[PDB]
Amino acid sequence: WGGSYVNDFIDRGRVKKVYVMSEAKYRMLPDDIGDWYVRAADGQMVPFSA
Amino acid sequence: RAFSQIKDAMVFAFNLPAIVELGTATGFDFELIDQAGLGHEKLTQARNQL
Repeated sequence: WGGSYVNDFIDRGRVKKVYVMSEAKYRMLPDDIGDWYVRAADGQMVPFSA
Repeated sequence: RAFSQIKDAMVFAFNLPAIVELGTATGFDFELIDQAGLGHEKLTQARNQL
């Protein structure tokens, strides 16, 4: 929901940035937070709404 | 001269210039620059041409 830069890769001879992030159509409405799960120690796919 | 006899080992001898921390023999100092994403292995050719 707010990108994170990870490190730099080289571009066409230039040090440039690498951000992970969501894609537009998965972060637009307060109901998209429903899409995201997160891994548990047990290994489960727990969604935010828990 | 006496050194121009060691096999592979350019051993030149020379005298300090006028003022150490200044310039030098009325030649040029020329820089070849890379102005598109051209690689080392591409610039190196350009240099070898010239």
